[PDB]
Amino acid sequence: DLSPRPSPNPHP
Amino acid sequence: QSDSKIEKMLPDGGRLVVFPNGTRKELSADGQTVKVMFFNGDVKHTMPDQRVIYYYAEAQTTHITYPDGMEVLQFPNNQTEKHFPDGRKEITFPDQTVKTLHPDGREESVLTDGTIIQLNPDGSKVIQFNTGQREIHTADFKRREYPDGTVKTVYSDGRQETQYPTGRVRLKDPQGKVIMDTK
Repeated sequence: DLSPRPSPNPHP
Repeated sequence: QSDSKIEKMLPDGGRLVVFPNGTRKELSADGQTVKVMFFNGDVKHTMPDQRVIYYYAEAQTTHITYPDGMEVLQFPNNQTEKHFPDGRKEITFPDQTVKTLHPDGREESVLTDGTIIQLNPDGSKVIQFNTGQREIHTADFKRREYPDGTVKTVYSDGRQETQYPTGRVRLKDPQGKVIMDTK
């Protein structure tokens, strides 16, 4: 893949 | 995709590969271990024990993927989330409450005292206490079930029904006046 993973979001 | 790639050779026989987009990859001599250092600061290490460990530089978060499919994310605020392959998620908040989100839309929290709260997708709640007491909340009333079999319900208009363990039912108006009694 070579590309970064999308930034993740915590649950509120 | 990438063609304009550069490989170098480590004294141990491992490889370093540098990609035009800035990504660097380190492969051990046996090829079995891989370290990927992305241009954005992220880091991905695959492990001997088979965990894949990913670090998000900007969000400051680590993300472990385990061999059974579980993913586990550890966030800067000390919150942790476990994501399961059927879509279930288990969130541990800073204050050590655990909440599970199930596929169907149920949520289920367990409090530091073991009290359990269950939030159905229709909006209704069930609380279950250590004492054996349950409360049921819907949009029309709140119902308490006691261990002795007593059930008290307060409706949204303020009328209160008690049902005694014997079966007798007393209904009171908002003011407290009995308006119905099943004797």
